[PDB]
Amino acid sequence: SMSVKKPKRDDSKDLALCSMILTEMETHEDAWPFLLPVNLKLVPGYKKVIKKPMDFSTIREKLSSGQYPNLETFALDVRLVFDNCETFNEDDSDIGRAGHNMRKYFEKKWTDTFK
Repeated sequence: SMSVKKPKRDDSKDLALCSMILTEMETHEDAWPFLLPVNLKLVPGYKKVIKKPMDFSTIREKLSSGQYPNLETFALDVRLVFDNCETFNEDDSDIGRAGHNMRKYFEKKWTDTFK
């Protein structure tokens, strides 16, 4: 509350560490469905159904340009990529499986880096 603060958690490396995680997600072999924005002209249904499209390239640009206020807003956009993927893709599809694998991969790096 006013003039009463918990001890300061060191956040000065969060930017570099989120960039490293994002690099690792970018270079994973199952990243291919997620590297670029879904082409809303060419993929029927996507525009209407997925209210907030997100992809690794968009996260990378947001990261590079100071559009994440803190590490949690970064994790929200990563998770949004996977939540969108589950909304639109059957679990038993290559892209559906890619999404589950990438989410697992991300969540472990997140825990090992920050928890």
